[PDB]
Amino acid sequence: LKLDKENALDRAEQAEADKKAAEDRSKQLEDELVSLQKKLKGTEDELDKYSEALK
Amino acid sequence: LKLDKENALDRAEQAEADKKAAEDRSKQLEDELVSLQKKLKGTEDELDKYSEALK
Repeated sequence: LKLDKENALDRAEQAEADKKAAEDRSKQLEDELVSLQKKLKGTEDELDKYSEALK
Repeated sequence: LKLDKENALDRAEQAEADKKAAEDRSKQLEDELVSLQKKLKGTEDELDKYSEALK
């Protein structure tokens, strides 16, 4: 207990460092997902440009 | 005190829970970078199908 505030604070720093790494990945992956979505839509809208040009 | 460890632990435990959540977000986003990349390529493959059908 007595040193657990410290062990848990350091654990929290590490757990936060890891939730942060996971969260930073979430943000980076969020940026990539969005980039892929913009590119997907680039290609989906393009899919329609060709589909429409095709019909 | 037990309360200092409990609070630091709540920070650590919640940070671990947040790591789970952050990891869930980042692993889901990675799965969705795959779904977006896959769907991007779904659309890219289809762009060629329409582009080719178009040409």
